[PDB]
Amino acid sequence: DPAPATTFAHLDATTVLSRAIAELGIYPAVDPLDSTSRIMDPNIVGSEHYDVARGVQKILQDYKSLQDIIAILGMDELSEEDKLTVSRARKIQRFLSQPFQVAEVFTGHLGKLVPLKETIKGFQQILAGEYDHLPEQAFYMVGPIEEAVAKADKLA
Amino acid sequence: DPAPATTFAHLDATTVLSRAIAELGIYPAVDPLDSTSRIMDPNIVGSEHYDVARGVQKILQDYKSLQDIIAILGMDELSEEDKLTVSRARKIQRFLSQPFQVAEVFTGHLGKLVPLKETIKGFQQILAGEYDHLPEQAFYMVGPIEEAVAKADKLAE
Amino acid sequence: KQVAGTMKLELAQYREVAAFAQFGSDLDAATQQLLSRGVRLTELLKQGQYSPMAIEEQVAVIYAGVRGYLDKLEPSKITKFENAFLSHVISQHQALLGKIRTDGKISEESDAKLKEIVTNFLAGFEA
Amino acid sequence: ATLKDITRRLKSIKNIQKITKSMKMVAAAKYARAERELKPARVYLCGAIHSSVAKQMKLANIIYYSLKESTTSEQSARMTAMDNASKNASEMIDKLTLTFNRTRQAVITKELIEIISGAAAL
Ligand SMILES: CC[C@H]1O[C@]2(C)[C@H](OC(C)=O)[C@@]1(C)O[C@@H](/C=C/C=C/C=C/c1oc(=O)cc(OC)c1C)[C@@H]2O
Repeated sequence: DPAPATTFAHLDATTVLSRAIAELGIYPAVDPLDSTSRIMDPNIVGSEHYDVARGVQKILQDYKSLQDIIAILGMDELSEEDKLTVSRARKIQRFLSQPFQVAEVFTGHLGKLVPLKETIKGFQQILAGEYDHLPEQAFYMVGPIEEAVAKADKLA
Repeated sequence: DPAPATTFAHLDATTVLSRAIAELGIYPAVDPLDSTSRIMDPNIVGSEHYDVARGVQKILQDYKSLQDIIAILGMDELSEEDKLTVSRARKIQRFLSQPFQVAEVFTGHLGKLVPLKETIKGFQQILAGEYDHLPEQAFYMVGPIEEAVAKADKLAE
Repeated sequence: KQVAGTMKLELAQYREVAAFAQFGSDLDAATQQLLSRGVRLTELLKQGQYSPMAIEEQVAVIYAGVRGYLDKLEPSKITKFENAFLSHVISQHQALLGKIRTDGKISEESDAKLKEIVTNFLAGFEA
Repeated sequence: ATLKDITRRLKSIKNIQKITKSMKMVAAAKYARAERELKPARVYLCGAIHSSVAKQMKLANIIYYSLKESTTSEQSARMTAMDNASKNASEMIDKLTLTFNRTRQAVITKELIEIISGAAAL
């Protein structure tokens, strides 16, 4: 439509808020696959940044595939490989969630302003597999990976 | 269209005709799901009247929805439950037609006038599964339900 | 809210699957379940005109299917059910509704009273 | 072109897609069961099924066999088939929307131009 079309001529990125994601409890309810940016170019964010990002997404993409199989044919023809993509992806998906300081007035949970450096390191490692042993709820609503570690402590 | 559109509000009862219906040879080509009356009220015509009408309309709607789909996907996958309404619906679609006395030059059929109860009952029955044996065609261009039964036989070869 | 909330949710869930129904020649009972809750919850949302209800009555009825009581009932009867069910509690149980009303929610108590009220009515119903 | 026309097709292809999509998940299910039940048995709209036998058509220990096989092959076939059917339906829902939206826009312009045209001739 002319209104929207015209508008995109100027936009450098989109932040797609998703009801589907929220309903899973995930917050901020941003869509990791639909939300985009012009500057997501290695030539701009640098190879590292760029690669991690491109890592987060593919994995998130792959899991989406299996999502269909899992529910129907059951979660087990899954390979030593197909089982890791998931595990991680599921750790990832969560790590992508986060506590806001604006929502402290009664979220009980303290807010986190994760730094870019910490952001790439974080996901870097999950991809890497440093915390594959770590469990899901260790990553839900935390800041830097360090908190993913400590939450696990508090969670046996 | 701004005109027809603007006129609906001036009416207490509306008979909406459709070329899609007429196109099939169903005269009078009234659209059963687009025609309304302000007295279509149980408090006014009664529930037998009412329940029938509404009954007739549900099935036609139910069938409309399926039309486009079994079209492509075919009929096998349809539940007996759902393929009986395809049946009854197609039959009703017919029982709704009627030979007018002013259109013999058109239909080549003697015009029939049907009394209110003959109408209610006839449909009531179709809806009841009481004619799932007769062929649709027996239901096309006839007056009272009995002619549909008579016509079955004549059609019986 | 105490009711509206789960209803809103099973319905949305039904809506996902609805189209499948009419062709459901071999459904897992997982989804086949949501199919069922769907049609009943839907039938509960029906309503005749000129007969607006009191919030308490509404929840009482919604509770009935939402809780699962009408799941084994026939879709064709929900309309009849409700009608009579509600006629019954508006008659006999004005103290429960008065509770629900006042307490503003469904007490653990009133909750249990509804259980018996509906499980005995149902029995009545499928004579 | 007719927004109503397009809305019908798009209306209906949206359904068939979801139908079609559902039928595959089923087809996969049965086919899971089947691949297992198949294992032991060898040590003893359905695709091109009915036709394949049809064309080439012109001790029971074996009846269970051709059966136990003819179901894996069938539930296999339906699966894939319904898989492409929605794949087709999707390509269509995506295609029709575009026609819709082009028409949608065009209709609006067409009218406005008519109005403006008549206003300007006074
Ligand atoms: C449309 C949903 C998809 O969008 C995701 C990104 C995933 O898509 C792929 C590409 O990855 C997806 C399938 O699943 C969501 C996941 C939601 C997860 C919700 C987890 C909630 C949760 O998790 C916990 O571990 C503990 C919890 O409460 C105690 C709660 C509420 C994600 O955001």
